[PDB]
Amino acid sequence: ADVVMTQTPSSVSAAVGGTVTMKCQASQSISTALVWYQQKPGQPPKLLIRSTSTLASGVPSRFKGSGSGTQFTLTISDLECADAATYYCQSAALIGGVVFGAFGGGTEVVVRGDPVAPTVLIFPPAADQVATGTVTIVCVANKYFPDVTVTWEVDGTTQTTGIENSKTPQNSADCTYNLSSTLTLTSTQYNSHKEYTCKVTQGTTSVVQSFNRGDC
Amino acid sequence: IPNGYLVLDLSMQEALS
Amino acid sequence: QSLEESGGGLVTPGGILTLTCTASGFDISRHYMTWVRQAPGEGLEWIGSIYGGSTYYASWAKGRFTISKTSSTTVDLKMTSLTTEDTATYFCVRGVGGGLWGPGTLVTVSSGQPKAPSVFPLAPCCGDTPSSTVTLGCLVKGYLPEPVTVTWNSGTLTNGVRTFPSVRQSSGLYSLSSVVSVTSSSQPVTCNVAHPATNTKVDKTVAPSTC
Repeated sequence: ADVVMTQTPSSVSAAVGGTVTMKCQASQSISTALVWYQQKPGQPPKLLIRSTSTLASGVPSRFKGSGSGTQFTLTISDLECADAATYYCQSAALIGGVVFGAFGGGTEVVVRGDPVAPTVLIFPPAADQVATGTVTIVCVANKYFPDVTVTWEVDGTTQTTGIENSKTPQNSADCTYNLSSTLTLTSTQYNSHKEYTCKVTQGTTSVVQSFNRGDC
Repeated sequence: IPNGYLVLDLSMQEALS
Repeated sequence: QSLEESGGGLVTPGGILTLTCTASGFDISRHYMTWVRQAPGEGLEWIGSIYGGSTYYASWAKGRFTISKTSSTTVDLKMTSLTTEDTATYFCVRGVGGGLWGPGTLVTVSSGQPKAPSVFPLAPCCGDTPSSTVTLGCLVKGYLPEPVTVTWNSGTLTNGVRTFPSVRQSSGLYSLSSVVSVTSSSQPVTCNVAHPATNTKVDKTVAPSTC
């Protein structure tokens, strides 16, 4: 059977300036033939550490790799918003004519910056949507930390279907998120109700934006 | 101590290529 | 040195596809040229490697994926009996545990024909108090396969652009939105939406309200 790399935890969080650790366990001994990658959207995975503990070029010293055999650890100290990413270990060994090249399952690192409450925008459907048979209403939650929940209300009724959410990566400078939430309805459903409301909740505080179909 | 199948570190081989 | 993958696109379930990794600035023969894939939202997965004349495969890939050297600068990946489980970005890497990666090429295993996006402007409701700085956007809806490229004012407007990750609907089509904060200095503002798979480019000039 191919070597299996078990990576834990699946997600870890710390405040800016803090320290996080993650572990990679190999099902077979691989000496120090193990690397760590950092992955953010926009570019392929970036090599951080090779041969268990050797920093790759340009990688700052706050990243530290340790371990051997079947147990490996990556430690990130003095965390910065730029370190928000998903980290993967990979076996990188040739043993008995077999390449041991399996990846671990990854650890998402969330970096907790300064709290910022969202502002919220709602975008009524452009006039040419309704002819298509479906209407997609877009809500955006701007520049916020920590995470929010979004609900949609139509004439006061909470929607339970037709919602799709997409969150940007944490900002590399200030750790904030941005969120798009869309509500998709048939044209008949859209034309059958008046008020469309996007509600964004952070902790116990909510920010609401609405429009009336007939006004836009 | 080397015994059995030796482990060759391919990440090192790549870094030193 | 650099790597670039090619060959990604839409393929029908049950079909075959060949990807190519093209190297510049080094001799592939001296490295374990390695294929890695990543299904959307999932982890990295080692497929196999080629070092000179020797090939190595992950057990899950043996038989269905084949790696070969096709020139002094290229290795390929031939994949067969494709299903939706094979939808992924495919990357080539110089070395097992190496640092040089291509940008990836996207393989989408789906029965759908290529479908160009519908592009709709995003602007505040008519009759909200206007603002000199306003956030406008474009909704890019109902396309297949990924990717699309979204620019603003033909690349001349870049500061404060937020293009959200695409989301795949249960229908199998994709959608994303892009928004930007603008003053009159960027007006008129136009989103440019290019979709390689349909050879389409849509320019949508976004009025500052729905009026």
